[PDB]
Amino acid sequence: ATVFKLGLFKSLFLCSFHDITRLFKNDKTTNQQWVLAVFGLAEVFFEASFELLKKQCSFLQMQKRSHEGGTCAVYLICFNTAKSRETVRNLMANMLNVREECLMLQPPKIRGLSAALFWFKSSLSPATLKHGALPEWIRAQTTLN
Amino acid sequence: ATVFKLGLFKSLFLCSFHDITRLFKNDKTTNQQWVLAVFGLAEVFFEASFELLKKQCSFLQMQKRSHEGGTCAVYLICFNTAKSRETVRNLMANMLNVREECLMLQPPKIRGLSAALFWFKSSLSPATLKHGALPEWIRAQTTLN
Amino acid sequence: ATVFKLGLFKSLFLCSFHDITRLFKNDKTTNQQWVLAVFGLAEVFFEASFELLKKQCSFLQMQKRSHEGGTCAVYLICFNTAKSRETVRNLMANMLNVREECLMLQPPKIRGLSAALFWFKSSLSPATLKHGALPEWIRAQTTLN
Amino acid sequence: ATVFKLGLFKSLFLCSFHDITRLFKNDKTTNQQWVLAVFGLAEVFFEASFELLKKQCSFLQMQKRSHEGGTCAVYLICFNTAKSRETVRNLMANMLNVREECLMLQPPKIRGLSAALFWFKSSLSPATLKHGALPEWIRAQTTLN
DNA sequence: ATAATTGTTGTTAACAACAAT
DNA sequence: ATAATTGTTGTTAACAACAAT
Repeated sequence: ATVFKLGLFKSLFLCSFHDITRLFKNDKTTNQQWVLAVFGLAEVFFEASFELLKKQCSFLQMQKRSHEGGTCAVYLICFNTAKSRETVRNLMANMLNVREECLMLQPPKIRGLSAALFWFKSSLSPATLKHGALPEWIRAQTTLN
Repeated sequence: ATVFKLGLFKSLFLCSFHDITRLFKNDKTTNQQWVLAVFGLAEVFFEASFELLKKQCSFLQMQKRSHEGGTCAVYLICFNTAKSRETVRNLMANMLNVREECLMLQPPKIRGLSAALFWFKSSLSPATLKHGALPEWIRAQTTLN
Repeated sequence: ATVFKLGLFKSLFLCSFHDITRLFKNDKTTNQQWVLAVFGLAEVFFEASFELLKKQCSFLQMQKRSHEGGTCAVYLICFNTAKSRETVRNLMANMLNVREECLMLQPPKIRGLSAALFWFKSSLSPATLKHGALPEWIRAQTTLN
Repeated sequence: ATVFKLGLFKSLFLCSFHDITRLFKNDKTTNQQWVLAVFGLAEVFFEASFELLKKQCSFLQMQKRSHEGGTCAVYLICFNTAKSRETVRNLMANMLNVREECLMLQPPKIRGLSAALFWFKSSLSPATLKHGALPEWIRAQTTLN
């Protein structure tokens, strides 16, 4: 089913989900930073999720896009505390009110400019809900050294 | 300040919170049905909680009132599972995004036409959230038999 | 839906379920002795249930009957330990593998000869799985004083 | 007597129990997938457990062998929920109706064609209970890719 | 006076969190 | 050397059990 999640992400964000994240083949592996793509997200929840995640993220950047074929939202989360994909998954599958199957979770791609610019580009749009000091790895890669 | 609540609730709904709830002097005492009074509830979170609770309630009724003195909402919850105030306090605190301090929890006053009518009347405004088969106790005491 | 459970019990056992049990209007009320009518019971489970309940009943009498219109089984359980309808319900809904809705639980009718004879009559058939010393109240009422 | 088990299992299945399970030295360590070796299992309870587990497993495979030396069954369980041996020990003990002593529990040996084939071979006898989508790990290691 | 009703207290699955390689 | 992997340990919903009227 990923085939679709992925395909929809592309047509919606003009780039592969892979392009912005690095792989974690184990669901039990704990991490602080996470990239989340949510399909079929309800406006109200998306709104809530923001206010809610603030309470436990050093940084958080939420973005939602959509059209007739589908709707998707990407989250660049930075939990104050390391979380496994499971934990993150469980937590979010609920906070957002979508079956787990409507989620895509992989740790961000840090070393990579194409990637850094994705987050930077986003942060430029107003619609994007932002909270926190733009992460180190993104600036360090998108600044005139 | 519980008094300032009761008062506010009274001020807002026009009848002591006591007139619709039966005493439970133990936070560890579990029950399926509960009556919730929430104070300072964010518009969004109210809307959210409703869609979210549906996943775990057999019956749910929500009303929210306010004015230039404060905002307060009421819940008549019938959890599919029994839960101690301890639990509901936790669940609803984080769900509504408020301090445990902003919540009043006691099981409904099931036997007593007056109260039983409260929900009836409430179930008459379109600006109210309904869900599930209206409770036997509430139904009986308010229909010609 | 009880209407059916009941109706099926009759056509299957030639008597009302009420005829053999006394009412408990509260599900949280604990009791040792229980009468159970299970609809849609699977042979294998019915068999198992026997062996399983033995481990925790001073007495137990199981009986299963059926036909095209439906199938039903009655249990006269005597838990070594007092159990609420809930507890009993939860326990059995699972041990038997039927939704709760396929259960009927009420404490037996002790003072009553028509009732005593039901259990006695049953215990006379071979098919009936029996375990334990026939309860006091049944003998005391079905013996030549 | 664990040795008498292993031996019996070996005697019964023709290959060390070790050849299909990965070490977990902590009963409190939780996991979704488990391999169960049960000894002295009542015909009925085996049949029952299968229909019963289906309610809580994404994949399940059961085989039961015996001779004039003893009886032993094997389970490849993939619980929808993670469970420590502690838990499964309890759950399966009471479900199969045997002392904790009659159970051997270790997570499967997922990486290793040999073992991976065990289930494959096993999935070739009609006298075996199947349920759900055969596991990625088992599938991969045994199909032309 | 049977039960309806809460107290009140253990036990334990379902998890998060994190040490440790 | 990143993660994949279990240890290992709290916290707490989901309950049974039972005191008490």
